[PDB]
Amino acid sequence: ELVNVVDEKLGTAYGEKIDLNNTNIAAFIQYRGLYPTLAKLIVKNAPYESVEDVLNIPGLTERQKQILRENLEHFTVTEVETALVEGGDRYNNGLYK
Amino acid sequence: METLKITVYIVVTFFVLLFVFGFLSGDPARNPKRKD
Amino acid sequence: AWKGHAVFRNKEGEELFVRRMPAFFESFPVILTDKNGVVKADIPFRRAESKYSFEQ
Amino acid sequence: MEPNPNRQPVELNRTSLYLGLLLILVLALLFSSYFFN
Amino acid sequence: MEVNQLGLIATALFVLVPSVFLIILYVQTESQQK
Amino acid sequence: MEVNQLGLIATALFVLVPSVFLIILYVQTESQQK
Amino acid sequence: IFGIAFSNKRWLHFFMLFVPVTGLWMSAIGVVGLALNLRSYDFISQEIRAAEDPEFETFYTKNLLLNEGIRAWMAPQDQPHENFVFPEEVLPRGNAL
Amino acid sequence: METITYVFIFACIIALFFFAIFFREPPRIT
Amino acid sequence: ANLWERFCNWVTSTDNRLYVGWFGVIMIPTLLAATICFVIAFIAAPPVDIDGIREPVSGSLLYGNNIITGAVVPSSNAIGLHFYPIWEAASLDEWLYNGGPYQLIIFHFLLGASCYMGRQWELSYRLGMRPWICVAYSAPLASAFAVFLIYPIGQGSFSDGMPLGISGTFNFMIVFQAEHNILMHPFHQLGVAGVFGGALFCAMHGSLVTSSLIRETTETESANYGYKFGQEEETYNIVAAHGYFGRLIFQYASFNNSRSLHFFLAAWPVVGVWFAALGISTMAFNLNGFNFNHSVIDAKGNVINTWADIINRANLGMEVMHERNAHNFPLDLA
Amino acid sequence: LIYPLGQSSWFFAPSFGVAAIFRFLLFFQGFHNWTLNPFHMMGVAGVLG
Amino acid sequence: AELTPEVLTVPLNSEGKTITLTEKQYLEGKRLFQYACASCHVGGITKTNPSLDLRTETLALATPPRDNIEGLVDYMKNPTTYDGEQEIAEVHPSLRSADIFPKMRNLTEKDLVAIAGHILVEPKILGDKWGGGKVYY
Amino acid sequence: YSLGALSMMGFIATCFVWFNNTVYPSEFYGPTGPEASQAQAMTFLIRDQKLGANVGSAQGPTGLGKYLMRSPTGEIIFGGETMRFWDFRGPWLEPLRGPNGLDLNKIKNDIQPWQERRAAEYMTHAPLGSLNSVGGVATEINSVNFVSPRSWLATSHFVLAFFFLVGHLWHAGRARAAAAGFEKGIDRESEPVLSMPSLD
Amino acid sequence: TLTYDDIVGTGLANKCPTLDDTARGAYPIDSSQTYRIARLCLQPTTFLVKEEPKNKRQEAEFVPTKLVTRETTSLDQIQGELKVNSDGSLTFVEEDGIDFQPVTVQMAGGERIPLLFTVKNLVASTQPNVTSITTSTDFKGEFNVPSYRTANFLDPKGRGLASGYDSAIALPQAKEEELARANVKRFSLTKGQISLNVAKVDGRTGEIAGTFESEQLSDDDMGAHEPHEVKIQGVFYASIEPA
Ligand code: CLA
Ligand code: CLA
Ligand code: CLA
Ligand SMILES: CC(C)=CCC/C(C)=C/CC/C(C)=C/CC/C(C)=C/CC/C(C)=C/CC/C(C)=C/CC/C(C)=C/CC/C(C)=C/CC/C(C)=C/CC1=CC(=O)C(C)=C(C)C1=O
Ligand SMILES: CC(C)=CCC/C(C)=C/CC/C(C)=C/CC/C(C)=C/CC/C(C)=C/CC/C(C)=C/CC/C(C)=C/CC/C(C)=C/CC/C(C)=C/CC1=CC(=O)C(C)=C(C)C1=O
Ligand SMILES: CCCCCCCCCCCCCCCC(=O)OC[C@H](CO[C@@H]1O[C@H](CS(=O)(=O)O)[C@@H](O)[C@H](O)[C@H]1O)OC(=O)CCCCCCCCCCCCCCC
Ligand SMILES: CCCCCCCCCCCCCCCC(=O)OC[C@H](COP(=O)(O)OC[C@@H](O)CO)OC(=O)CCCCCCCCCCCCCCC
Ligand SMILES: CCCCCCCCCCCCO[C@@H]1O[C@H](CO)[C@@H](O[C@H]2O[C@H](CO)[C@@H](O)[C@H](O)[C@H]2O)[C@H](O)[C@H]1O
Ligand SMILES: CCCCCCCCCCCCO[C@@H]1O[C@H](CO)[C@@H](O[C@H]2O[C@H](CO)[C@@H](O)[C@H](O)[C@H]2O)[C@H](O)[C@H]1O
Ligand SMILES: CCCCCCCS[C@@H]1O[C@H](CO)[C@@H](O)[C@H](O)[C@H]1O
Ligand SMILES: [Cl-]
Ligand SMILES: [Cl-]
Repeated sequence: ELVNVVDEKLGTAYGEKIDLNNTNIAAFIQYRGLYPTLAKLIVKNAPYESVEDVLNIPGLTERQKQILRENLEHFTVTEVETALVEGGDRYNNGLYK
Repeated sequence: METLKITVYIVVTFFVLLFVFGFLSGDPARNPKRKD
Repeated sequence: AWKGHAVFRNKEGEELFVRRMPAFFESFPVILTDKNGVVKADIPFRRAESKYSFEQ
Repeated sequence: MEPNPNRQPVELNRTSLYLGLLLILVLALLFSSYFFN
Repeated sequence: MEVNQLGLIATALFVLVPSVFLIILYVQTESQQK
Repeated sequence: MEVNQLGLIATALFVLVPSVFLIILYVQTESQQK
Repeated sequence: IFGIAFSNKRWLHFFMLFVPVTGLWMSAIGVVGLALNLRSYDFISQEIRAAEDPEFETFYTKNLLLNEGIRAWMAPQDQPHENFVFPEEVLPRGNAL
Repeated sequence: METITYVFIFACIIALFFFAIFFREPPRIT
Repeated sequence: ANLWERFCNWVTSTDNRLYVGWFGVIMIPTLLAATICFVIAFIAAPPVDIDGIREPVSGSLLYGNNIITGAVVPSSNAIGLHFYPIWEAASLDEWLYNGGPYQLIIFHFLLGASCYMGRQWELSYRLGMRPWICVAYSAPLASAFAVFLIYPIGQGSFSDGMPLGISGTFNFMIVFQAEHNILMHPFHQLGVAGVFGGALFCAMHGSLVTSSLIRETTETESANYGYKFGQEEETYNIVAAHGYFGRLIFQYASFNNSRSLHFFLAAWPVVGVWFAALGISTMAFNLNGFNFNHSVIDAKGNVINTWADIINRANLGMEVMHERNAHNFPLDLA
Repeated sequence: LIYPLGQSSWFFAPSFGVAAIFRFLLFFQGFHNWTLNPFHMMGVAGVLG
Repeated sequence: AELTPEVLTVPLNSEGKTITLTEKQYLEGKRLFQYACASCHVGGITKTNPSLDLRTETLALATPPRDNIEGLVDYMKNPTTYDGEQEIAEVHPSLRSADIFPKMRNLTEKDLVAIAGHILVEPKILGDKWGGGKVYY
Repeated sequence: YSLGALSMMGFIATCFVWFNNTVYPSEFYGPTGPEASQAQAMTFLIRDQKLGANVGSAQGPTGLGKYLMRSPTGEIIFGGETMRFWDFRGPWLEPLRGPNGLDLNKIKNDIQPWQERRAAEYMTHAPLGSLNSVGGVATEINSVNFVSPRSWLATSHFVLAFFFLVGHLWHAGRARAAAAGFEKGIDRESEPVLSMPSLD
Repeated sequence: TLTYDDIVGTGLANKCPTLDDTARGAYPIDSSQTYRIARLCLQPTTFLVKEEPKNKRQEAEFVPTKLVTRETTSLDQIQGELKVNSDGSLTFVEEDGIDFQPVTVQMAGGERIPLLFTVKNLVASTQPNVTSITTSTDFKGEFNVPSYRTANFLDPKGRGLASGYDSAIALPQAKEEELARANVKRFSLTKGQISLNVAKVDGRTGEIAGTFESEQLSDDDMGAHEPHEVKIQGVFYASIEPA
């Protein structure tokens, strides 16, 4: 009955790719062009019904949309998990080096 | 709390005055030899 | 009773071996390696940068 | 201070020790079941 | 048997306290002169 | 707190047995003729 | 000053022998136990309470966390024959540090 | 029961301090 | 006579079973207050939020501690160096939650103990003694000031004062090592030399004097009865002891002057413990133990680990684990 | 002698050095919780006493 | 093991052109790195922003690429955010902001190349320890 | 008397160089301990806000604000361990402070690049370091040659102030003894205690 | 008017701004114009906790509690949009601010009740047809009450949700079923309700003040135990500006 929701989420696409609805902002450093400008926009405009919805953030430049499309393969979405998005944890999750 | 504060202040002042005036009360003379 | 010998495997079907606790340790992490000693899975403490979880 | 003249030596002879220990042990043998209940 | 857990300490002290009192009195009697 | 049930008797006897030994020796020393 | 004082010079000097000699002997005994891992590691009652009651904390439980840190962080280099490889994710760490 | 035991031992110690100070064997010059 | 004069005569009287004196007039109420509060808190105080993070730590026996784990827990990190007497709290309940007892106890104690030192000078003066016993006591006193006052001041919080309990002391020590590498600090090393050496010289002096007691008793009696309180003659043969110890090492390693010997017995542990106290008091301002982390490097630039690096690994474990919920930012700067 | 003989090897005996001994102290804290041992506590009392 | 010419051979640009640093250049790089950079970048991390380190692989994914001397020298003149979108000389040490970061004031082209060389050589020596933080101490 | 006075002065000087940043300007002596700790909170507040964090509403793991919280009297202060250092005041920080403590509007809108620079500098020049001058916490690897002038001056003067108190007691005790005429020992012919009644 | 140094250490910094007894006016709403609340402040004056009797047949009472965490309780610098709806009702939509405070209060007998006093994600609406805000205006709404501790928080045995051990490591061979509730951390997310009655209005400045009552659950220690029902009462201040 009682489950650790974070451990459970590691078994979804969250544990494989950058989840636009849940993953901490520092993860966007893994690929060229995403941090900090797009990373900020992505987290602020979450949640997303599908990965491709990220292309629709108001105010994106044409260049930025190109960069995003190139990185959709590295992205996913899953249901918003309260435990991962409260406490401003998407912006600082208490992990440094 | 105010009453407690006042009480402690009075108590502390009391013992401090005893210490000060006590040591002022010809203390060097209070020894077994040169009492002068 | 003996529960039997536990054989651990990942999604690829590779056999994994749980690192045994040395006597010195009151507590000990859970770490799984292949036959060569390469870490293939563990139970993480911090979750945010986990790569070797049983779920993954 | 000068000694207190009301002071007195105290005694328990061997027989009294034996009688006393018997009383105690037998009382313990009796009441112990009820203590354990 | 599900006995009272204080039964042991109660029994032990019941024996020891007065037994010890008598031993104290006896030994200090023996050590007196005459 | 779920402490060991023999802790009380262990402690009590640890205190009482040697303390009594000392008390016996002291009192019989005092009672000796001076 | 203190309420009690030596009055016997011989007892004084014997006691000065007795104290540190007895002390070192006692420590030797404890080390003999540690030869066998026969430690005073835990208080069982503390552990039963703490396991059941996540709000219960003492200086004893605090120190065990420090011991667990010590073990995980020093062991790979301190015991190289063991060939420990502790992937970063398994290392016990508090917030931020 | 543990707390009682700890407080009891402590109290016996403080009592011992009292007797050891005020009811000591008086030091005497022979 | 005059009432004040008669009071002064009583206070400073050489005939009281316990000397009072003017230092005693401050010492007595403050040590009683510290003692009474300590005892009550150790037994019955509720959990205290030491680290200011609403994570209250249980210190008292009635709240699930034993003698070894029990403590009077330091005041909240939210208070810091702020003065927190009872009357600053809205209630005793608040005061207890925030570690009020700790401040009351340590302030009264440090005052009372400082007066204890002064009282030691005072009676020496009343008895016509030389005055420096109080100087020897200044070593443990300074050490108490170091862990209860100086270290908190430097770190900016009484929550970093040494806890008033057995396991709390160990906590303090381990955290201190993580943050200062106290073991690699020469003042602590001098401290260890002081106490190892003090214990060594204690056993040495005791054994040598005991070894050379003059025969004054039979086999069926304690040798201690061979000395009588206040006898004019010495109870042992210092020539015999010297003859033994001078041959154990060499002639000139052995004292034949008792006054020189006893000065040495005083000075070694006192000086050593002074340095111990100054170790804590200077590490209070984060001048820390020697740091040889990655000091040895091979031709290419590979770090060649030393025992200093192994210590560093242990220090790391302590560092990352301590106060596991209190740090939000990457560096532990106090 | 006795300590390493109870353990797996001489390896865990103290090494003869200043920092090496410090490591031995810290190992005993982390692995044995040696500060909590009443026999050590009695040793501390004897040395400081 | 030695600090061989091979170890001291690092990318000059993103075209695959290389430069071989002298042993003197390396020691100069170390010294100047310590002088102007280590307060924040000791061991290859960034104390004021641990999200960004000085690992070669990380520098490669920066915009523009920084896994070469020229990329690094340019960063030391005109630093940008990781995506190249913002110029950050106002809060990061550079020649451009040498007035407000006075330790940059006397740095020559040869100095910056030496600093850049250090940043590229250290990971070849230290491996994952470079940029790895306390875990790898 | 003079030794007692100098000791007192030594302890005062120790506290002056440790806490005061007016007559001991941080520009010259480096940040104080409180200062550098505050500067770290400021540094990460700036960084995370730039990334999009609402620093005012960010609940930390404990329940207290991750970046901002209240002091025991209500003032808005930096969160984390630096809660202890909320008494700190410094020219780089004060523009952000209003009647109620740290001002959220000013934090959102008014933090200048010079404030970010200063915060980062002070955070990375905190008065922590080893006896052999390796900068930072005890677990830092060798690289930065740094011990703060504040640490050097605080430690030295505590040591001096302490030994001067010992000196005070030594000479005060001796002066009393010498003036009374027994600094060389007890007169065998007139031992004062021998003329006193026994305590019991 | 007053500076930090006038205020520091007094307790005033935990108090919301008040309004004069004479401030009983009306603030006009122009439905053509958009509005914001530039500052919302909430100062609790009473914390009440509902008793949990064994006799679940009696009507359970909210009882007084003693605050142990000092003057650290107020919500302030809260802002958000104040929408004007079709029916003329106003809807405040909380966007940001210091919108939470951890608070510990103590029941008679000593039981401590930690809670995250909050109005996070508050959406509060007035009655329809508020042409002007008066002393009869009131806002009613709901807000979120997230877990008192966040996901990183480690219990005293180092167990946690997003970090920590997942078992009782000091009991290596104990059965795990009876410890599941303490071993498996869960993140609470519940609703709270609040009413704000306007008692004072300054029509000239756009400032309003009055009393509030809020109901919410207390801390559940990450699923370790059942939470308690809390009722918070106090005063509020809000300044409205035409955006
Ligand atoms: C208050 C602080 C404190 C104090 C006073 C002590 C005191 C003690 N500790 Mg403990 N320790 C502490 C804190 C403390 N410890 C903490 C916080 C930890 C972390 C858990 C430890 C971890 C620890 C360990 C691991 C050990 C101790 C041990 C000891 C005992 C050592 C006795 C000794 O003199 O050995 C010194 C050695 C000897 C006396 C052996 C003989 C030495 C010969 C005579 C020397 C010959 C010298 C010769 C001339 C050559 C000189 C050459 C020269 C060039 C160098 C002593 C009871 C030891 C112990 O318990 O032993 C049974 C031990 O192993 N401690
Ligand atoms: C107020 C005292 C004081 C303070 C705070 C400083 C501070 C500093 N000095 Mg200066 N200096 C001083 C006095 C002081 N110095 C004196 C008296 C001399 C003449 C020797 C010097 C000559 C000097 C030089 C040539 C240099 C410094 C340097 C430095 C810096 C590094 C210090 C270091 O590495 O120490 C190393 C630590 C030690 C040597 C350990 C000292 C331990 C002592 C011996 C113990 C003291 C305890 C007490 C007095 C003993 C009492 C005994 C008791 C039993 C009664 C630092 C800023 C360096 C610098 O960076 O210059 C820009 C540098 O090159 N100093
Ligand atoms: C090795 C021994 C040693 C050394 C090297 C130092 C060194 C130092 N000490 Mg320390 N001190 C020591 C021992 C030592 N002290 C001892 C044993 C004690 C007693 C415990 C003290 C007590 C002490 C205190 C209280 C203070 C120092 C301070 C200082 C620093 C400044 C000294 C100063 O300016 O004095 C002042 C100089 C004089 C009194 C001489 C007269 C100078 C005149 C009046 C100046 C006039 C200048 C004026 C602007 C010119 C006007 C001209 C105009 C008309 C144009 C300096 C680094 C200061 C410090 O920095 O603390 C952190 C400080 O406050 N010391
Ligand atoms: C409410 C509650 C429960 C509160 C309690 C909480 C709490 C934390 C309690 C503390 C518990 C506690 C005490 C724990 C310690 C337990 C522990 C480790 C015990 C060690 C036991 C043990 C057998 C150790 C072995 C080593 C050993 C024998 C050590 C003995 C140490 C010892 C007694 C040393 C002597 C100390 C001392 C003060 C001596 C003074 C002697 C003296 C009067 C000298 C003065 C003097 C000097 C002269 O030169 C001359 C000439 C004369 C004439 C003269 O007079
Ligand atoms: C198989 C083969 C080849 C066999 C050949 C063997 C053979 C016959 C050899 C002959 C040749 C020969 C001798 C060779 C020797 C080779 C050699 C040099 C070996 C080195 C051995 C070695 C490592 C020695 C260690 C040296 C050593 C003991 C150092 C410690 C010295 C030291 C610092 C001592 C402490 C000094 C000190 C402060 C003492 C005071 C202590 C103290 C307070 C005592 C209290 C006290 C003191 C009193 O004073 C009196 C009065 C009383 C009352 C009293 O309380
Ligand atoms: C929660 C609140 C708690 C409330 C606490 C209650 C306060 C106690 C008030 C009652 C006073 C009676 C006690 C007397 C006991 C006594 O010492 O008498 C013994 C002698 C006899 O007094 C002698 O008395 C003689 C008269 S007669 O003998 O009594 O007749 C007289 O001739 C002589 O001058 C005089 O010195 O007293 C003295 O030697 C002089 C006074 C010494 C003061 C004691 C020092 C206490 C220090 C404690 C601090 C340490 C902390 C505790 C650590 C465990
Ligand atoms: C203002 C006054 C402040 C003082 C406070 C009271 C302090 C209490 C003093 C100890 C009294 C008990 C002494 C009994 C024993 C006793 O009566 O000793 C009396 C004894 C007198 O020795 P003599 O030389 O007269 O006789 C010895 C031989 O001739 C006997 O064969 O003194 C010593 O032996 C000194 C060494 C023991 C010193 C022990 C110090 C005790 C430290 C306390 C440790 C326990 C703390 C536990 C905390 C929970
Ligand atoms: C946990 C249970 C413990 C129970 C404790 C019970 C304690 C009992 C204490 C008994 C006290 C006996 O008290 C003791 O009496 C004897 C006489 O009998 C006294 O002795 C006195 O009389 C005898 C006989 O004339 C003389 O030789 C002696 O010289 C004289 O001092 C002691 O001075 C006194 O110490
Ligand atoms: C308020 C701030 C202003 C600064 C204050 C400066 C003024 C200082 C004045 C100190 C007055 C001290 O006055 C001092 O009193 C005591 C006690 O009465 C006297 O003491 C004398 O009388 C008493 C009897 O009552 C005896 O016990 C004592 O042996 C004897 O010496 C001193 O001989 C006297 O010098
Ligand atoms: C000598 C008497 C001093 C002891 C006073 C103890 C504090 S009072 C104590 O407080 C507890 C927690 O609030 C209650 O549960 C308990 O009923 C009450 O007796
Ligand atoms: Cl801790
Ligand atoms: Cl922090």
